Amino acid sequence: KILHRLLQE
Amino acid sequence: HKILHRLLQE
Amino acid sequence: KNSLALSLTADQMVSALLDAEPPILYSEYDPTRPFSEASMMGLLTNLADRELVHMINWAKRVPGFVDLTLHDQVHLLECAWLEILMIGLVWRSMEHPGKLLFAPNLLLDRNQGKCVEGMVEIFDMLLATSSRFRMMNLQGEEFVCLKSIILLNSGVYTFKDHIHRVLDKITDTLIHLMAKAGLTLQQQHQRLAQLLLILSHIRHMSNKGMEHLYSMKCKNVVPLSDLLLEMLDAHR
Amino acid sequence: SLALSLTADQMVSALLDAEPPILYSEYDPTRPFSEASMMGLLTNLADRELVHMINWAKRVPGFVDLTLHDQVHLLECAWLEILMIGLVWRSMEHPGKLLFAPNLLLDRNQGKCGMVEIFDMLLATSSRFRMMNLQGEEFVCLKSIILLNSGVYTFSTLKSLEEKDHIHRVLDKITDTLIHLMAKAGLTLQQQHQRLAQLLLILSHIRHMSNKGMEHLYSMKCKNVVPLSDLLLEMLDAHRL
Ligand SMILES: CC(C)(C)CC(C)(C)c1ccc(O)cc1
Ligand SMILES: CC(C)(C)CC(C)(C)c1ccc(O)cc1
Repeated sequence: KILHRLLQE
Repeated sequence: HKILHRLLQE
Repeated sequence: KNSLALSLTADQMVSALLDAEPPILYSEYDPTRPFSEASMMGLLTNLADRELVHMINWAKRVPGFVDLTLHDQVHLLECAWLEILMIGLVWRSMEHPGKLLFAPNLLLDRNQGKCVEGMVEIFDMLLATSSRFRMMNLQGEEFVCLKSIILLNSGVYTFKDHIHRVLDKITDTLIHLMAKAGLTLQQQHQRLAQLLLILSHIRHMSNKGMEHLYSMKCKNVVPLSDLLLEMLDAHR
Repeated sequence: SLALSLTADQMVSALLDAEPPILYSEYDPTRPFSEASMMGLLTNLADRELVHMINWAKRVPGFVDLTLHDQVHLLECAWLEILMIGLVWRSMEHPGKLLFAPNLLLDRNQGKCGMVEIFDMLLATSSRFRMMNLQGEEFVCLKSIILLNSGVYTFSTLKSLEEKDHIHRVLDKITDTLIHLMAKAGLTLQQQHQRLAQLLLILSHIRHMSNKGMEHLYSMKCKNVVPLSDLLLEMLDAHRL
């Protein structure tokens, strides 16, 4: 999930 | 023609 | 040209709005807890249709509203009608946690929303709003102010001075009520913000509800009054 | 939380410091554009703006205090409202036009295609901002309010309720910050409350525009003429239209 990843890193 | 027109005036 | 609304005092405004309040209507007296999508939505649309007639007469009694041209009155009601029904429902439901009081003889929970496809999401949002209001200890005097704000605000930016002056007066009225209830200065502006932010959620619910009503119209199972259909059609 | 410890001035400073940059479009005045490719420029821009928005959200006081799951939800709910308020802000000094990018300034005409009504609503909002003479400091407060407020009522347990409690406290802090700014502008107490109300009521209109835009985006996906990024498609899907 793109948004999830961008938020995580 | 709208029914609302009529109700707002009645 | 000058409107009487702007000359009213805070107390006069509150009294006028409380007096304009529509009655709480009943659903059908059949004991059968609606389980079908048809019976369920049939009861709700019948109720909504009857409520709309009282809403139209309620709106005419909101100070400043009758000072607008017929066309402006039509526009505002066309934009706000579902928000207004929803905030009314949420208010009625406030003292019934987990339940939506559509009518005194029609109190539903989220399980029954499942009957109608696409309804449970809307029921959940309404329940959340009801809970939020309850936890904020929303008062009836505040509710009538919020409902009138919806009527005047929701369509105002799709047309002004008169409406914005009236909106300001209602804001003054809301603060008046909060000071009257003993709130400090910081509590007053914080509560004002909290209440107006909920109006954003009510708009969201209305938008979702309108889409659900539209799909209902295309399915063509539930009978929809000409009035309800014209109010729906206004949202294109 | 360091968020609940900021003064009004520190809050404004933090928010202004976190502002994303204004991006350019691929618009070329010498190249012909269809309704579709015109929409193509805008979706391309939105996709790039979304990346900056995500990293902007991380700098909004209180946001990183939330769980990843809750952060995802707030952004999924608020993303289009946030793009729209930013667009309306950029356009405030261009009566009758929308400044999508420094190199792409459009009147309602070019906005061919559904999209017409949305364009009109955005212009009306910009007009409203201009009437009120909205200040940059007020704007950043409003944008942060949208991020925190839009998804707050559509979130399991009593513990998952504490998450929402913290959001409401941050929201109250932003309200305090708005009033602080207005008090400095020399507004009377009555004027402060009136202006605060005026600003927050605009958020209802922004929610409306986002809902309409979300439905338009869904129809664009269906028609499959305009290219949509994977991120935009995932953000759309999150609304479950
Ligand atoms: C949109 C419709 C009026 C059909 C349904 C619903 C649940 C939103 C409703 C019905 C009656 C009422 O008073 C409030 C909302
Ligand atoms: C919904 C979409 C982001 C695809 C288009 C539009 C015009 C509403 C838009 C695009 C970029 C932007 O910054 C704000 C809005």
